[PDB]
Parts: sequence; C-alpha cells; structure tokens
Amino acid sequence: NQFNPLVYTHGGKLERKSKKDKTASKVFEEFGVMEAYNCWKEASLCIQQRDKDSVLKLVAALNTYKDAVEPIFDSRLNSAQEVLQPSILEEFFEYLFSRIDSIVGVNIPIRHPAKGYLSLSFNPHNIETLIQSPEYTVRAKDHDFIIGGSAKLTIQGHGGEGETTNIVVPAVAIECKRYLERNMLDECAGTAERLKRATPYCLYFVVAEYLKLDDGAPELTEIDEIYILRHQRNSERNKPGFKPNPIDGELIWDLYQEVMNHLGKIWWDPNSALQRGKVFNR
Amino acid sequence: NQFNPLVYTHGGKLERKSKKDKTASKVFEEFGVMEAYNCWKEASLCIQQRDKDSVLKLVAALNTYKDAVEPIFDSRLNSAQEVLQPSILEEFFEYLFSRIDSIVGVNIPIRHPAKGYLSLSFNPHNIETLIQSPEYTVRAKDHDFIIGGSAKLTIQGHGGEGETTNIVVPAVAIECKRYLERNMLDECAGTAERLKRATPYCLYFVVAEYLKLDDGAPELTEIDEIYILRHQRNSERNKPGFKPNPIDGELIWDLYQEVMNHLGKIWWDPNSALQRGKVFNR
Repeated sequence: NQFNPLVYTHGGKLERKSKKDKTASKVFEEFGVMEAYNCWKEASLCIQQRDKDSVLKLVAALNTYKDAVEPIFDSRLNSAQEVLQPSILEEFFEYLFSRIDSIVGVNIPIRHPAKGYLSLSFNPHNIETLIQSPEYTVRAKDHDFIIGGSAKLTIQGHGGEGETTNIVVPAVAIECKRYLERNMLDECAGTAERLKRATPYCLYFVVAEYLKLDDGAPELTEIDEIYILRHQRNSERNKPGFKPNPIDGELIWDLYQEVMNHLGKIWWDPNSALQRGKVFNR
Repeated sequence: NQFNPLVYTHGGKLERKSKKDKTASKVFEEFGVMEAYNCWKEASLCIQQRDKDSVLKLVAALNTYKDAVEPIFDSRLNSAQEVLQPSILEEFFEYLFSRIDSIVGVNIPIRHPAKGYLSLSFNPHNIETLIQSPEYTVRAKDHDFIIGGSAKLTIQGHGGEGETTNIVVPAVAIECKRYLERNMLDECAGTAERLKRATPYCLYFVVAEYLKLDDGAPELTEIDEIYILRHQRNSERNKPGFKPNPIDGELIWDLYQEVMNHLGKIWWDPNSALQRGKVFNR
C-alpha cells in the first residue's frame, strides 16, 4: 500500500539533452545544473506531509531551483528554451501530487504529462473493412500534467479480431506556461471545450508565471481556473532593475486544495443534488 | 451468398398499431390498408434488377401505395400521423437497397433505421471507478435509414473486466421527411456536423416530399444532398384543386446511383489522390 508513481519529467529532459546535445551537456556540468537539480529533487522528496506549511516549503524549494537554473537556460542555451524550462513546473506537480494515494484510497497510475482522450471516430478503408474491422482514430491532447486513469479501448467488427488502443482518462489536467499570451489562451479555450465534452468531470487549470495580455478580452469558457504565480506582467521582465516576484506559495496551496477536494468527491451524485437543491456546491 | 436483410419497418409499425391501437385496427381492416401494404411489398420484392427502368418501377409501386393509404392515415387516424406515414419511405429504402450484397461483395448487416454512433465520453462515478472501470456514455443519433456496419466497443480499466456497447457505424444515412421546414433542417444541419466528425466517410442525405420554407436562408453545411421528391411546396397541399405531383423516379434513380458509387469506393486513397491531383473527384 504505497505509490512510487514519480517520473521526474524534467530530470529526464536534462538527461536527454545532455546526451542529445553535448554543448548543453558542457554547460550543464560547467554551471552545476545537475547538482542544483539533484538538490531540488532531494529537498522535495524530503517534504512528505501536505499541510499548508509543507506545501509552502515545497514551493520555496521550487523557487530556489528556478532561481538557480533558469538564468543558465536563458543566457547560455538559446536553442534549449521550451526544451528544458517548461518541464520544471511539470515535475513540480509530480512532487506535489506524489502522496495522494493513501488520501484518495486508490493507486492513481497517471501523474505526469500525457495525452488525454478527446474523441473516437471511424475512418474505414472501404465497405468490406467497415463491416469486418472498421479502422478508427482516437484523438487526444497533450497536457503538461494529468492526474487520471488508463484504459484500453477495443473495437471489433464482424471479423471478430479486436484492435485495441490505450488511452488516458484525466480527472485533472494542468497546462504549465512561463507566460500566458493570446494565441495560447485561445488554444486552451478550444481545448477546454473538447475536454469537457470527452470528460465532463475533469478539472482543467491553466498555470502561468507571468501574464502577457493586452486590452483584448479573453474567453475563459470551461477553464476551471487560471493562475499567475508571480502576480507579474511579462513586459516587466525586460526592464532595467526588474526582479521576479517568487512563485506565490499561497496560490499553489489553493490549487492543491482544489485538486484534492475534486479527487475526493463523487462527481455526479443525484441524491446529494436532491438533498442540496443544487447540482453544484461550493 | 445472398442477403435477406429486409426488416419491413412500415409493415412492423402497421402490426404494432393494429395491436397497440384497436381503433386503428378497425380502420385498417375497413379501408383495406393491410392488403394495400401486402400488395406494395409483393410488387417491390418482384422487381429484382436495379437498372433505371427497374428503379422507376419500384417508385411507381411506392406512389401507388402512398396514393392508397396516405388519405386513410390523414383523414381517419389523426393520432397516427407521424406514427405510420414516415415509415413508408424508410421501408421503401429497405427495398431499394435490398440487393446491394452481390454488387458491393459483402453482407451489409444494417439497412434500416438505426442509431448511428456519434461520440464516446467518460463520466466516471468516482476516482476509484475511474481507475478500475470508468463509466462511459456512447452518444448516437436515430436516423430514418442507415446502410452500415455494426461493431462492439469495449472499455477496460485496471479491474480488467470489460464493458461492451454495440454500435452502428454508418456508410450512408438518410433522413425521410414528408415536408422540410426550418426547425427540422436546422436540426439536420447540426446532426450532419456531429456525424461527419464521428464518421467522415458517411454520406448524409435529407429526403423530403414537399418543401415548406419561407424567405429564410438555410445552412446546408455538410449535408451531402437534399431531395424534394414531388417538386412541390407544402403550402400547395391545402388549396382547392391541389393534386400532389408523384414522387419523381428520376430523383430516386439519382440517389440510388450516388449511394452505390459511394459504397463501391475506397474513401481515402492516397495514391489515387496523388495521381488525380485532387483528393475529391466527381
């Protein structure tokens, strides 16, 4: 009865790039990225409770890690921008949610970036294959972080021989962005629509550090919540004297509490609806 | 090597209503509906080739049958309006397509009204069921006539025990209406969208006898074709001296040819696309 569902998305990317790119590899050793990373991981794994103080401590270790390596990524690895930096928040959510198993009372197989099921459609080759074994496509969207189940989907026609696809059915999906612009918000908007049709009980969050939007009015349809972890606008970053606010631990605490509440609930509970008088509660 | 895939949707409805409603039952005997029906069926089954002349003859038998029983339905059974009349065209398409098996070279299981697959979504009860055996819903739309395959869809979670649903995957879908108004056209419009997403190679037709639309500009998006079999507007029907044009056999011939052409084709054929230079041909 435990978990051991940690994948270390960011560590894996550091290892890849180290081998995939030697030049990166040189920078990582010279500027101590691998030891800063190992320290972040060790410190996170050492925080085992999930009361408010513990969560603030995880966020303090995250702030330290980003303060260490982000300046190296930004100034000494131009090519490795969205190759290494985005996976840091993803790995952070792997730590934050690594101890849900005993609380929720089940072993959750998916706690990492994954392709969340969106739809099934049939594209048979001809009439004979339509009858015998209809070809199909399962559509899925990459999300930066999913908590969810894995399932096998099988289709069989008259021929009787099945074709199976493995899918991921999210209970929570989180996108992680360094800043939130307009083209990416619209893309999340349209993804949230598809996701709530595929999986109406999936909570969908957008998490950003900085907000980079103009006058334009955004559409927040079906996105459950959007976080701006540093309470800063992205234009501040290039100004003389800029100093980044730290990622706000209070917001991570909020997010952690919202996720747990969602995981612990029966999502459609008719008798509860009737007793309450309202289908959705606080 | 044959077919025997006829279901007699309309005959079945006559039998139901006869037992479900005795009053109907009385009218059917008194006004000879059952013998007119048996004659239509016998005459249709006797036309076995599918050259143009044979198809015109099937349509002549259809015209005769409707000339016989529609006035009885309209004037002596108010309740049984869309209870018995709509199934006549459906049964007609059962006859027209009853001899496709040898041409297409496969036994097509579905040639009758059915629920055509639209989508699969997951609505798990709780986190434990999400992991172990995620509850799901398959959405489907009733169509007045489908030519297509039947398939079994299975979902399995960590528990390993599958849940199966039987579905219908249409290659052709036809809606049959006595007249085409605005609320029903819009409903078909929105269904065609869903259907082309679920099954992009399904041909979707709307077949009506009369057109009952005003100035309003209709949206014909993704509907492959709409037929007005009597080349009449629905307002003509209540005028003194009105006489209905017969259902036009030339239009049924067109429809028959379009369906067969579609059934005989490979729907996505890359090398054919490349050779032709255009993905869609005449």
